[PDB]
Amino acid sequence: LPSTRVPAGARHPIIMLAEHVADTFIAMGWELAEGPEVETEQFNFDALNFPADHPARGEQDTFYIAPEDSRQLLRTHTSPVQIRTLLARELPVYIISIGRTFRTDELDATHTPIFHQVEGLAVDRGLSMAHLRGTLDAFARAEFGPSARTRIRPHFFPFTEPSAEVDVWFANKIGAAWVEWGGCGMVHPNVLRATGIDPDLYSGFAFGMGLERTLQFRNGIPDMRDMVEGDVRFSLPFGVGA
Amino acid sequence: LPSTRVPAGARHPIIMLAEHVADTFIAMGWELAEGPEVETEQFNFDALN
Amino acid sequence: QSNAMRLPYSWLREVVAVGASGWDVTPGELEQTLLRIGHEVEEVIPLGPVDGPVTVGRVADIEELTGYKKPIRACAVDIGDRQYREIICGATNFAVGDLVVVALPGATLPGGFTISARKAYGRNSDGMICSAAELNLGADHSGILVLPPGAAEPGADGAGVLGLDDVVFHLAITPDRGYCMSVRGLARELACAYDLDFVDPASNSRVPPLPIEGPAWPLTVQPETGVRRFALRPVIGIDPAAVSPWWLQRRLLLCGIRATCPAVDVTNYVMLELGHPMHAHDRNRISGTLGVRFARSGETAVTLDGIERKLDTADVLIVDDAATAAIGGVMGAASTEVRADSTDVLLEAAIWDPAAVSRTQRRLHLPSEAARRYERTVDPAISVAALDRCARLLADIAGGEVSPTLTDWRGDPPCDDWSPPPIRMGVDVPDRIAGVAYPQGTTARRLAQIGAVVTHDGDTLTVTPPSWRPDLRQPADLVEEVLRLEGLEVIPSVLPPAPAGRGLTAGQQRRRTIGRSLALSGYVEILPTPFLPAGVFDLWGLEADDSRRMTTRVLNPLEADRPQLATTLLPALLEALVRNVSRGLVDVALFAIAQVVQPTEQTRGVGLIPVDRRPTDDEIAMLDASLPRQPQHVAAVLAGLREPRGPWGPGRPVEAADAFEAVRIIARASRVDVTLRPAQYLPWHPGRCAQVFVGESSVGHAGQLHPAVIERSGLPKGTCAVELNLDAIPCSAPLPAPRVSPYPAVFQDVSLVVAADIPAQAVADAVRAGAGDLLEDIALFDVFTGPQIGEHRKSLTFALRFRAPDRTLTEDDASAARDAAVQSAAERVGAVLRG
Amino acid sequence: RGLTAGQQRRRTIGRSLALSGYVEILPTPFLPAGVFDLWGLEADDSRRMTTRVLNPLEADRPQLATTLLPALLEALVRNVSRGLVDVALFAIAQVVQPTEQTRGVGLIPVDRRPTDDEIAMLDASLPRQPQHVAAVLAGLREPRGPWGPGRPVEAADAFEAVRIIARASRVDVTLRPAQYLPWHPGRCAQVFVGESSVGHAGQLHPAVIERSGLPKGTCAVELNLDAIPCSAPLPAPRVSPYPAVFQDVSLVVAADIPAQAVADAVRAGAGDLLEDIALFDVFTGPQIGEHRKSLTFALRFRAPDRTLTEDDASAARDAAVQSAAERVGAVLRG
RNA sequence: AGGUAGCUCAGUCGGUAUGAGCGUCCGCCUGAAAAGCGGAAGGUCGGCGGUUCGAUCCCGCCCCUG
Ligand SMILES: N[C@@H](Cc1ccccc1)C(=O)O
Ligand SMILES: [K+]
Ligand SMILES: [K+]
Ligand SMILES: [Mg+2]
Ligand SMILES: [Mg+2]
Ligand SMILES: [Mg+2]
Ligand SMILES: [Mg+2]
Ligand SMILES: [Mg+2]
Ligand SMILES: [Mg+2]
Ligand SMILES: [Mg+2]
Ligand SMILES: [Mg+2]
Repeated sequence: LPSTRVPAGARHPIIMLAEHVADTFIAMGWELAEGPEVETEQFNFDALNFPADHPARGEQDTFYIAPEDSRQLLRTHTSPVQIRTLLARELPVYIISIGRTFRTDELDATHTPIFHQVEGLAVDRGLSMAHLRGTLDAFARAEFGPSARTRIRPHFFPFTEPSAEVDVWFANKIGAAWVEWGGCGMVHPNVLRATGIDPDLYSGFAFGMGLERTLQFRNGIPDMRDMVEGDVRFSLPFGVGA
Repeated sequence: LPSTRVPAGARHPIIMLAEHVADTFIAMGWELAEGPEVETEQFNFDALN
Repeated sequence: QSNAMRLPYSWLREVVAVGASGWDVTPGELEQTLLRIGHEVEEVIPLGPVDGPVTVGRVADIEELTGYKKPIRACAVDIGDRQYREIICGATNFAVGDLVVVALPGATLPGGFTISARKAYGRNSDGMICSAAELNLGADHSGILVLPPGAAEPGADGAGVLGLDDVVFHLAITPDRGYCMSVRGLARELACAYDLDFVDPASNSRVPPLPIEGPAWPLTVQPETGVRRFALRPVIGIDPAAVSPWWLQRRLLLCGIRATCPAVDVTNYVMLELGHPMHAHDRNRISGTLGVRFARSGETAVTLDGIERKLDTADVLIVDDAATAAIGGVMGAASTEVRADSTDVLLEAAIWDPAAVSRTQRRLHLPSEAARRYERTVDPAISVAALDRCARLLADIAGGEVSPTLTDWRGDPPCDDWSPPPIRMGVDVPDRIAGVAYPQGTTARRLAQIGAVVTHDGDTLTVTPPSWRPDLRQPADLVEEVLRLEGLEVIPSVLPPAPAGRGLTAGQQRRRTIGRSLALSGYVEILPTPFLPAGVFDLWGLEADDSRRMTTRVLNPLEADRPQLATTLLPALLEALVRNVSRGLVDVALFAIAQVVQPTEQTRGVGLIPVDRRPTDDEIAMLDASLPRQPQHVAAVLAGLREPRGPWGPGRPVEAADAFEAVRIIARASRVDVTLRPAQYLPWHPGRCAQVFVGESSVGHAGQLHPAVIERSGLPKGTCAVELNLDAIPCSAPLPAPRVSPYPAVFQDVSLVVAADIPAQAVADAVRAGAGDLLEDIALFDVFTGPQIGEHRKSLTFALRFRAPDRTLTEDDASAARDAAVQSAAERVGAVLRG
Repeated sequence: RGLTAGQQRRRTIGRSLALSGYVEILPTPFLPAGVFDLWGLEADDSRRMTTRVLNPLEADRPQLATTLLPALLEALVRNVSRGLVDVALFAIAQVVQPTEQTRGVGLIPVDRRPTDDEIAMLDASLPRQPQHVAAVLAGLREPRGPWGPGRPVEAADAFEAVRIIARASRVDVTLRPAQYLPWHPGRCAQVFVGESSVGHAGQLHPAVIERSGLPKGTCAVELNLDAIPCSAPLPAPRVSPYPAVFQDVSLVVAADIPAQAVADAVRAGAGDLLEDIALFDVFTGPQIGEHRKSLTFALRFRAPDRTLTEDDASAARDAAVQSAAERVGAVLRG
C-alpha cells in the first residue's frame, strides 16, 4: 500500500547545480563570495574596464533603474563580485560567486531574462593562462565526468586581456561534441589598478558560466521556460536535494 | 498553539562533530578515507612499527 | 547587427594573394583559422548552386498582357546565338536592352526546384528570368536581377558570370577589433595566421598619390568637436547615365549593400575595402564654406531619408552657409546628396570622435555602416589614401576628371604621425603569461606581423603599435596578439594550489539547511522573479504609505506594466502558485530563498569615481550606501491539501497552523528560538496571523491570507503564507550540554481554565516558571470550551513530566511542584484549577 | 575531489531520517546475551554465525553484531524504561558477517611493501563488514496535541522509512510480502532495488516482542547500504501546460491481490497520457463479496501537444481497465 | 474584423441580457467515487470620457489578439 502521508518536496535543480559547483571549488580550497543583484554602474561596468560611450557597453542587454541618472542597474553578470571581493579581502584571493544575473532577453526555449552564473576569480603571484586551464579542467571533470575536456579560443571582454571562450566536451552528450560553456581570461591590469593591486606583483584569471545553459545541455532540457516557471512537475523528479 | 505534528529528530552529536571535522579538512583540499572496524594485526600493529 | 561583417571569399583571397600568389583555402579550413585567432564565424553561405541551363539573356520585346489585375508581361529573350525563347514574368524593374539571368527548362535552382515548361496565362513560358534571391545570390525578391550593361554577352554561363562558386562569410567582430570591419583588416589577419607576406591595399604602392596643387574647398574646424582628420577632393564632369560595373555591384551585394549611383557605390566599396567610411557631397549643391561645429540648442536637420531629427549640443555636424550638410559620421542630409542630376561631387574623408558618434547615433536611433566603424575607431592615416582611391575609381567608372586639389585638416596643431605611444615589455612576458616557452624571437616576429615597430634592448622590447590598432596600449594587449596567433591550444593545464580555505560561512551553510528542511517537509523551491505583478499591492489593499509600495523601478522592463522590483517575495510565490493550480496541480507548497529590493531616502545615483586608483574608503561607503537595501528573505505559500488522501484517510486541508510550522521548521534549521504573537498585517487574515519574533526583534509574519485578498487575486481559498527576513535572524552556534537524569519520572496532568483570548503559550510559560527544575516536559493536549466551563472561557489540559536529577522523585514532591505551577499560572494569566 | 558519492549519501540519509523524527544512536557491536534465541531464529540462520571476542567486558556478550537491530532495540528499551515511550531511533553503521573464508593470516614481512596478493589475502581473511541502515519505532508516531489524539506506530511507518531512505539514495524500491523473523509474518516486507534484495521492514513478531520485553507494536527497518547501487540521475522532465482530465476508476480484485500490482496494470494500459495515478480508497463489504476488495484510483490524464478531450481520456481509461482485467483479474465496479 | 456569466462562445441597431456548452453549487445514483441523468446560482456587455431625460448599442481616445 502507498505509505507517504507527507510527500517529498524538492529544492530547485539550478540551486542544486549551484550547490554542486560550490562544493567542487570548496573541496579545492576556494571560498564563496557574494554580491547584490541591484548594482552600481561603477562596479558593473566602469571598474571592470568597460569604456563609456562605446558599443562594448551600450549594446549590453542591460536593465537600467530609474531615475535616468541613477547609474543603477540590475547586474548583467556576476563579474562585479570580482571588484567587491578585491576591495574587501587581502591577497591572495581564490573565490567563486554564484548568483542571479539579468539581461533584456525574452523568455523562450533557450533564453531567460533572469539566470544564474558562477564567477571564478584567482589573484596571486605568478598565475598564468595554464593555471586558468587547470582550474577549468578540474571544474569540467567534476561537473561532466572523467572524460570531460575543455578548449579555449580567443575572444574579448573588457575586464580580461587575453580573453577567451571556453567549450566543453563530455561523453554521453548530444553523443559527443564541443558545447559553448562560458568565458575566461587573465584579469585586466586596469581591473587590478582600480582595486589598488600592483599588476607588476600580482596576476590573475577569472571565468564565468551560466548555470541554466549548463543544465540545458548537460541534462537535455528542451525548454528553458520549465526552469523558471515554478511548475512542481519540473522539480520533483530531481528529488528532495537533502 | 503548538503546531509540530511531526516532532524533529536528531543526528548524533558525535556524528555532527565528525561532519564538521570532515568539512574542515575538505575545505583545505584534503580527502576522507575509510577503514573497517574489525582489522588485522598486520595493519593495526605490525606495519605501524 | 552592429558587429557583423559580411564579405565574399573571392574578394578576401584577392587581397591576400597580392603578397602571396596562388593562396587558396577551403571554406571549412578558413572557418577554423578565423576561429583559432579570435573571430566568430556566425555563418558560411555558399552561393547557388545552379545545375543545368542557367544563361545570361537579353530582353528584346515586352508585349505587356493587358486586362489582368497585376502587371503581367511576355518577354522575348536571347540566350545567345540568336535562338529565342518565350517567358512570362511579373516583375517590372527592367526595360528593353537589359541583361538578365534566365533559367531554361531542365535547370534546377536552389534548392530542389527544377524548372520545367509551363503554360502561364495566354502564352507559353519556356523558362524564367531569375531574381538574386532565387539564384541564392542576394536578398532582394521585389525585382529580378538586372546585370549592368556590358557585364557579359548573351549565351555566357550564369554560374560563371554571377560567381556562384564563391562563398560568403558572416562574422561577428568583437568591439576591440574595429580594423577587422573591412577586407583590409581581415586579409591582414589571415596573412598573420598563415605567415604570408602582406601587401596593404591602402599603401601608396597600391594607391599612387594624386596631385595636391591647392586647397579643394573652404573649411573651418572647431577643434573641440573631436575631429581628428578631415579631407576633401572633388571630381568634375561625371556621366549621370553610367552605372557601376558588375564586379563592383556584385561585391557590394554580397556584402549586404545594394547599389545605386556610382558616386555612392564607390564610397560604400572603399569603406568595405579599406575600412574608412566615405561620403559623396554634390559639389554643385554646396553653397559657401563648410564648418565642423557643435549643434545649437534646438537646431534640427533632415537626413537623406527625409526624416528631421532634433540635435543636441554634444552632436557634431558639418554645415555651410545654407543649412546643415550632415550629422558627422552618422548620416548625411538631403541637401548635398548626390543624385542622377549631379555631375560634380565633393568626396569627404573624415575621422570623427568615437564616443561622440556613439552618443549621437544611439540618442537618434540610427546605426549605420559609417557609425558602426567610427564607434570602433577608424585608421586616421589612410584618409587621403581612401580619398584618392575613391576619386580615382569614380572617374574610372563615371568618365570624369579628377580635380588635382585637396584639403586635409590634420588638427589645429597639425599631426603627421598617427601611431600610438610606444610600449615597453620584457621579451619573455608573453611566455610567462602563457605558461609556454615560445621559440626565440616569437614575440618580436608576431608583433611585427600585426604592424608594430619592434626594437630590442637586452631583455626589453619597445613596441610601437600601428595606427589602425588603438586598442594596443599596455603589455597585456601585446600578449594577446602573440598568444592568439600562436594558438591557445599550446597552453598546458596546470592545477594551481590554493591556500587552505575556510569553507562555507555560517550564513551560506544556514541557507542550505533551510532549503533541505523545507524540501523534506514537502515544499517545492521556486526561483522567484523580481518584477512584481501589475497592481499587486492594490489587489492586497495596502495603504498608500505602506513601506512595500516604495519600490525600485526599471526603465526598460520586458513587460511595460511590470517595472517594479519586489520588496516582498510573496507576489512571485503567489504567481507560481496560481500557475500550478491553473494547470491542475491544486495541492501545492512552494518556497523561495532570495533577496528583496528595498530603497530608502538614501537611495541615489553616484557619479563616476576615477578608476585609475582604488576608491577611497568613503567612496566605497558612498557606493554601498547609495544602493537599495537588499536583505535575504525566505518565504513560502500553501494551498489545497497539506496532506494527500490515501488508504489512510481523506487527507488534511492546508490550515494556518501549517504556516506556523514552516516558521518553526525554519527556526530549527537556524537553531534559534522564536515566539509567535497575534498581529494584524495585510495580506494576512487579521485573526489568523502571527508576527514572528527572535528575542524582541520582529523577523516576519505567517498565517492564513485575507479572504478579501484571496478573492481579489484569484487565489485558492484558504491559501496560507510565510515570509521571514533571514538577515534579521542572528547566526547562532550553540554548544549544548544536556542534563540526562536516569531516575524515574512522575507523570501528572493539570486542567486550567482561563479567559478565551489568553494565548495558550502564555499559560504554558506560567506553568513552567512555577514548576521549576523538576519539570522535564510540558505538552498541551486539550483545548475545551463548553457550558460546564462558562462563557468567554476555555480549558487547557497539559501533560506534565517531572523528574529529579539525583533521586527517585516522590509523588508528594511532584505534587508540590505541580501546586507551585498552578499558583504561578493563577498569578500570571488568571488560571483557575478545573473543578 | 571532495566527498565520495557514498559519503555524501550517508549524510543525506541521516539528514532525511532526522528531519522525519528519528533520533540517531551509536550502536554497540556486542550483541545482547542470547538475542537470537529470544528472536526464535533457526539454528542455521546466517545471523547466528558471529565473530567472537576473546576478552569482552561482559563475559556473556562476546559476539559481534551481524545486524544493527539488537543494539537499536536495546536503546529503545532504555528510553522506554526511563519514561520516554514514544521513540523513533536509527543507526548507520557497519556489521560483522564472517564467512567460511574468514580466518587468520600469518605475519607478513614489514621491511617492504606487501605484494598485491598479500594485500588481497589480508582483505579476504577479514569478515565481511557492510554498511547497514536501520531504525526502530514504538509508541505514538505522531504525538497528541490541540489537533487531536495523535497516531500510534504502525507497520506503514516502517515502510515509509524505507521510502525516506530510498529517496535519499535516489533509487526506486519495491516492497514484496515476506516471512522473516523477527518480523511479523503478515506485516513484513522484503525490500528490492531491481531484483536485488536489500533488507526488510514492518512490524515485529508479537512473540519476539513478548520474549524480549519490547513495547507492543514495535516496528523495525534494516537495509544493507552496500547492496543499494549508487545513482546519479540526470532528469529531464516533460512539463506539458495543456489542461488535464481527471477521472476515477473503481476496481474489484481478490482480497490478497497487492494494490501495487493493480496500479502497475492500470498504468501499463493507460499509456503515456496518464500523468498521475493515486489510490485513495480500499473497501470491503457485502456489495463486494467474500474474499474481495474494491480499490479506487484517482487518474490524471494530459496530452503533451493539445487539449485532451474527455473521450480521448476515456479511451485511455478503458485500456487501463482492460489491462487490469488481463493482469490481475480486476473487474469494473458496479 | 472581435472583447458578452469563473472559461469558451450565440445574441441585443437608445429605454425587458433572449442566451447555450463547460465549470461551480445542489439533489438522484455509489459504502464513498468517477461517469451518467435532474435542477439551480451566475452577467458596470474591454477601460476612460462625450452626446442624451436615459448608453452594452451612437461619438472620441486608449488597452488587449489575427
Ligand atoms: N562576464 C562574462 C563571463 C566572464 C567572466 C569572467 C572573465 C571572463 C568572462 C559573461 O557574462 O559572459
Ligand atoms: K548597456
Ligand atoms: K529560491
Ligand atoms: Mg586585445
Ligand atoms: Mg501520577
Ligand atoms: Mg481541559
Ligand atoms: Mg497498512
Ligand atoms: Mg472528468
Ligand atoms: Mg467534471
Ligand atoms: Mg449508496
Ligand atoms: Mg432558476
